[PDB]
Amino acid sequence: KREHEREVIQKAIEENNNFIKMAKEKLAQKMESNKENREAHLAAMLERLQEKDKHAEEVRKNKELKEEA
Amino acid sequence: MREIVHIQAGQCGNQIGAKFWEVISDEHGIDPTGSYHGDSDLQLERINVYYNEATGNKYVPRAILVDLEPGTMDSVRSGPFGQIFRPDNFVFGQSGAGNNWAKGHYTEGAELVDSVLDVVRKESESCDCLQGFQLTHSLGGGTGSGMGTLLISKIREEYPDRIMNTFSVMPSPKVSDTVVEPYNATLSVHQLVENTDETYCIDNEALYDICFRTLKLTTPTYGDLNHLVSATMSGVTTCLRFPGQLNADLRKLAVNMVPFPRLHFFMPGFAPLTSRGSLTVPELTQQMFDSKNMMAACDPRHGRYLTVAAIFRGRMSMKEVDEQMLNVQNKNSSYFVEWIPNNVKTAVCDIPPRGLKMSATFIGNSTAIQELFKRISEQFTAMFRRKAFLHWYTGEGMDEMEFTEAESNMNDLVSEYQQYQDATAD
Amino acid sequence: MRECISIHVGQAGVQIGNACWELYCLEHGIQPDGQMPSDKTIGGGDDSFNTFFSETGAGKHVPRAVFVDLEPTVIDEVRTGTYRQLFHPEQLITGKEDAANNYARGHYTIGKEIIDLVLDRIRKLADQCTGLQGFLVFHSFGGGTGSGFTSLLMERLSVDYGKKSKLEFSIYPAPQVSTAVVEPYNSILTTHTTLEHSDCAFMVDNEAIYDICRRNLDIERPTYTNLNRLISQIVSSITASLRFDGALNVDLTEFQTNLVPYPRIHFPLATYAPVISAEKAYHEQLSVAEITNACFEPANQMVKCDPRHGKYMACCLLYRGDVVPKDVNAAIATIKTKRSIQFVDWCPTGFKVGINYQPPTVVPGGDLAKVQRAVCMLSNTTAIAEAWARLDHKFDLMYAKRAFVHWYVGEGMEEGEFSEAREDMAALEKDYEEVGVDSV
Ligand SMILES: COc1cc2cc(c1Cl)N(C)C(=O)C[C@H](OC(=O)c1ccc(CCN=[N+]=[N-])cc1)[C@]1(C)O[C@H]1[C@H](C)[C@@H]1C[C@@](O)(NC(=O)O1)[C@H](OC)/C=C/C=C(\C)C2
Ligand SMILES: Nc1nc2c(ncn2[C@@H]2O[C@H](COP(=O)(O)OP(=O)(O)OP(=O)(O)O)[C@@H](O)[C@H]2O)c(=O)[nH]1
Ligand SMILES: Nc1nc2c(ncn2[C@@H]2O[C@H](COP(=O)(O)OP(=O)(O)O)[C@@H](O)[C@H]2O)c(=O)[nH]1
Ligand SMILES: [Ca+2]
Ligand SMILES: [Mg+2]
Ligand SMILES: [Mg+2]
Repeated sequence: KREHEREVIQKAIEENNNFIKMAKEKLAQKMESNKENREAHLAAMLERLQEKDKHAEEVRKNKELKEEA
Repeated sequence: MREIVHIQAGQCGNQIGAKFWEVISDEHGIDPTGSYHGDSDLQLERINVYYNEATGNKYVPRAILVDLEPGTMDSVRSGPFGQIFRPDNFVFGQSGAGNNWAKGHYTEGAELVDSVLDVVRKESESCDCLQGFQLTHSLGGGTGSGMGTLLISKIREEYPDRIMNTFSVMPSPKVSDTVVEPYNATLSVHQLVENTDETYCIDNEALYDICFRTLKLTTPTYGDLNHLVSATMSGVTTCLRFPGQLNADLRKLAVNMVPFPRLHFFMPGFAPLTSRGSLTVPELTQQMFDSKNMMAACDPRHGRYLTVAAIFRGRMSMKEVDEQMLNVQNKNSSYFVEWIPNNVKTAVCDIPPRGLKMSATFIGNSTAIQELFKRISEQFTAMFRRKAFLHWYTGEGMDEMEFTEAESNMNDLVSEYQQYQDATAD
Repeated sequence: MRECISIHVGQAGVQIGNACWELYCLEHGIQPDGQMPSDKTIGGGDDSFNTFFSETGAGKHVPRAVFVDLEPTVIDEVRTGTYRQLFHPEQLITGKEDAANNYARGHYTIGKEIIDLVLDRIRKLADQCTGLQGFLVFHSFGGGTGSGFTSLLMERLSVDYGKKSKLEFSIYPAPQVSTAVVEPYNSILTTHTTLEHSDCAFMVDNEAIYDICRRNLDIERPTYTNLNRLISQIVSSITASLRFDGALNVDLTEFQTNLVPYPRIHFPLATYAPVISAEKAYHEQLSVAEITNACFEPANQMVKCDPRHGKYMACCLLYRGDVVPKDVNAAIATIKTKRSIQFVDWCPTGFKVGINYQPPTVVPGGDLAKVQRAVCMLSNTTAIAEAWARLDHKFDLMYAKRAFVHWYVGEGMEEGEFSEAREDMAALEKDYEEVGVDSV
């Protein structure tokens, strides 16, 4: 009986620690996955904007080339 | 403090921008000298959204004035509130755009854009927590359309997590004789669809029709049209400038109004519209939903509402406002999409605008806005099939393919509005 | 010992917190400066009201509370308001930019920047407790902070405090006072994320409270102030067992034993009576039987639903004021023979009763009449799932077109979180059907 009483309270401790552990891990995964997703969306936005700047450099180049002709 | 940085570019943008600052300065009790002389603490509670505070208890508009010619900005400085703007915030060129979007976007505008960004950066660095930006400009000209959309993209690169809002004046042959305005407007819409979060479509076509048909003005001046613009701009910024619960900042407004990122072009409305020489809550509500009161030449009964913001100003029964807003939705349920429940939000501000006991301002995201874009696309393709005056644009470095891309992207926008107009819940 | 820490999140949670703590001070005789002349033990003590108030050496009685909001304007009113001297400045935490009605910003983009400071401040309250019992968390479903930051906080509290009890007072959205089109999204997201971290949640349907103020108090267009005064009376009824002592007093945890048959089935329906104006209460004394009968009128529920169309799994009656068991038992016997009270077959049918003798109080300038006796019924009925069904239907209408979803994805969220949250709500609705089916 004493052995069973020890196993019950050890079970209660193990379940509580596993609940804490899994909650900590799930939240770490979500915050890291969210951080990467948002950073990727911002990177795509700036990449499109930089391509517009690249296009503007090509336009001003095209004007200078036809002026030399 | 949630600051907004205001930018006005080109002749139209600086003109409607100056009237905006005149109207809201009077509303907040600010005189041309920048001193406060109001009588209500509600005038100053959110004053920092649009005004910087300086030495001597003086309030300075957080405004930046841009143009490729000094003409309009000299007359601004000679205006009634001309001495209230920060002198260093005047950024002007000498060449001019000449109604050429290419010069504004790629050539003359690109040579001045960095000096404008230095002023934007200065005003943004001193903000407690910057909300974003509002830009006033026209799409039919050269500077406001070309350089204005260039400024949006460059500012977007340095403030990508901030809200970009524009008051964009749509061209109409009823107002301006310039025949290449469909070019400049389409090229601008190509940029606004990608780089702004919310755009108020101020349609010169609607402004002329209101002045002529409703206000009985045989010869509407730009001052007559701008009176409607200033009253509209005051109404759609009321929730940003006075204490309130609904749409109190640019981002909450966008989250309530924009269900899909590209569909961010709003149909403004105002009530009452009465001529100088000629009101209940039910009448005020019915008029703000009437097509004759829309600042965009579109009939909302030709489409469906995705989202609506309504703003009532003045002392009135909030119970009656609630009943009338419920009544107009129930009686017109066909014109509101059923797959966005509770898509109409209502705000009530106790302070009425100057000269009115009660007023209502309407902000609609309606699929009927495609009528405005179809009108521009029809005038665009009639010019582009003849390639009229293309050499002015290609002479700056552009080519016809960029014109084709702008036309297709705007045509896609129309197709997308029609898609969600046709969508159903079941 | 048995301290309770209150956490008020976002505008709704903060403003309801204002109304609750003002009411507590009036109930206990605490002045706006924190002084309590009736408290003869200076600087501490183990009285019942010490579960909610700590004490300083200077005799100030300080709420065991943290107020958190991602923008400052609401909490700034607390900092300059009538009860500003009640709170230490560190108990009031603000950011500069709110969640813009976006769960993703409350849980991630903005909330992550302040979550560590909030937990540190909660830890300072917990360290002053000799036997902390748990937390009470007040928040809206619809706001970006109330939804997103609360769920983040609840997740972190499970990690830092293990299985210490966490109860919610949750504001369920209503179109009459709602401020965002995407509130069904935020509601489903926070309900899914918080479900495993909450031991008990009292939902407050703003439309139910709105209707009660209009119908019972004759308020033409109720404001948040009208709503929160009524809400605070319900909150006070529920927490009175923790804050007062009495022979017939029954601890909230004892009601909780009966109210929660399975971990996920932890949403009691609250019904409160009497709600009556001063003009109508004059020369009109409402007996124990009359206020008890009103608990089974659906118009008096805190959540709109029809219990007469569901099955009961628990019925608790929390009385306060001039109430003795004899009158309670007589009233209950009358109701059992005249009402649609059907229990599930695996549950005992007896009503669980508690009585606190301290009479109800009203805030000066309010609309509620001062009455000699009041009652809050807490029932566990399958009918509360009707509130989930209404929210889930609005969610489905918008999500089928992915309307507004780009605002959440842009802040780092994925569509898989929406479907995962919606599937959890589908299983919850299914759980409420299953517990109501009779045994084989
Ligand atoms: C029968 O054919 C017509 C002949 C003309 C105008 C029109 C028409 Cl139909 N019409 C009524 C038009 O609407 C066409 C547009 O005219 C204008 O924008 C314009 C602007 C100011 C003035 C004031 C007088 N100055 N003059 N001469 C006149 C016309 C035009 C060519 O498409 C724009 C260009 C993209 C723009 C022009 C420009 O302004 N700059 C720039 O780089 O490109 C350039 O340089 C000053 C001015 C050119 C003026 C002409 C070629 C005259
Ligand atoms: N009962 C009650 N409901 C409120 C109150 N304030 C806001 N609400 C409701 O809460 C929802 C909006 O959420 P808020 O709490 O205002 O938003 P928030 O938590 O501050 O989150 P963000 O502002 O987006 O950062 C709507 O359903 C409102 O009706 C209040 O004082 N009392
Ligand atoms: N409503 C209104 N429209 C204007 C005003 N000024 C110019 N516009 C419109 O703007 C277009 C011309 O663009 P403009 O601003 O002059 O070009 P820019 O100065 O080079 O940017 C035309 O379609 C005009 O109808 C104004 O004060 N009010
Ligand atoms: Ca004491
Ligand atoms: Mg001009
Ligand atoms: Mg808030």
